[PDB]
Amino acid sequence: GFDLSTATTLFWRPVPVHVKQQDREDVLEELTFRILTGVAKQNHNLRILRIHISSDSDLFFLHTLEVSEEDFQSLKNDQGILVDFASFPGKIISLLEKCILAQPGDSPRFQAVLTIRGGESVFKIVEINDWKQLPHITLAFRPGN
Amino acid sequence: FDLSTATTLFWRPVPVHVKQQDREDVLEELTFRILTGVAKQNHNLRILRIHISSDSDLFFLHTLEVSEEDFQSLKNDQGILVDFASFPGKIISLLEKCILAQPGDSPRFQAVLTIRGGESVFKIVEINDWKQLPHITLAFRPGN
Repeated sequence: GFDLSTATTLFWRPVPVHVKQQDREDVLEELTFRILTGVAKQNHNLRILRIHISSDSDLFFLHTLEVSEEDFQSLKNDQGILVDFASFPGKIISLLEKCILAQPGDSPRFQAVLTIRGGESVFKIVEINDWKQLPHITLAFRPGN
Repeated sequence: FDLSTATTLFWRPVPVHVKQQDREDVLEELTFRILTGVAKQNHNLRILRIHISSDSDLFFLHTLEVSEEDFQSLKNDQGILVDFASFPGKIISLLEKCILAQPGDSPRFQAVLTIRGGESVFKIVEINDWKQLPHITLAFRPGN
């Protein structure tokens, strides 16, 4: 992807995720999330947000999202995001924490979901209330690093 | 839609943020009517009808009809967990939250009607510190 210089890791923690895939059992497992911000020198110092999902018991379980400042403009509209690119990672971190802290008896309840598909996977954090699954964020990840 | 087998569940004004093209966002009271009934041609076919109108503009008119079969795709796309019979009740609950909303609320519930080419998309969103959480999104056609 982007060669990040001055890259800074903002978040590096395990998160409980409901991993869904067609034809397979749903598995609830801890996945490692790393959120990095950086400047792409090969691309006129564009700011990049990188999120990497990995498993410490499967070296081939690898999912990566990269969002540049330019990618964010479309993301912001599609997802109804109201803050700027700089403030976006903090909001994601807050959502991940709600998933980490979620208890089985919660109402409403937050959960992280990763649906694995062909050459792509969709990560979402949803708030489940009495009558629907309310999506707080939906993000597309590509396989690998 | 059969105007005889129909039952009106809700018929009152609601504050709505109307977004149109080439005009400034307007906050105005629009009248919402929610009806349940059956199709004229097929009595076994249950339908939900929503009508939006203005008490000041005789021509501001938007109508939605959702059949029970249409609900299945709607249900999947929007992650709705209740059945067709229970759906209108949830919409009414959301409208009520929009009615009771105060400008300083956090989060704030608001109803939004976006008009495009004269056709529209209605939604109720919950607005927090960083995004609009869509509780429902519905497409309306001009007229009655």
